[PDB]
Amino acid sequence: GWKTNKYGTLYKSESASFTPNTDIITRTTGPFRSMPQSGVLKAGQTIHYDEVMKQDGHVWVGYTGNSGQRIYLPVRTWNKSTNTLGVLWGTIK
Amino acid sequence: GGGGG
Repeated sequence: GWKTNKYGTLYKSESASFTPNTDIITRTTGPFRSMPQSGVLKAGQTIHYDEVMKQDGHVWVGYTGNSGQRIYLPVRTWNKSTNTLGVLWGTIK
Repeated sequence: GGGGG
């Protein structure tokens, strides 16, 4: 199951470490590609996430940055019509 | 939770 918020984002807690195999643009504010860029997570780097979201065509993970701000990044596609996931863009440990 | 938008 998933919790749901006022933007219709499906979300819950999950804690793991994600290492992308390609550069990924990270977002502030929320799990949408239209949100501002926080930075770039380079292939091979690792973030430790505490939240997972289904929104805007993707599964996103959320973490807290060094400035105390929330950061959001997409790790694979999510087709809401079928609840089908795409290939993971890296590895999770 | 789940951020904003």
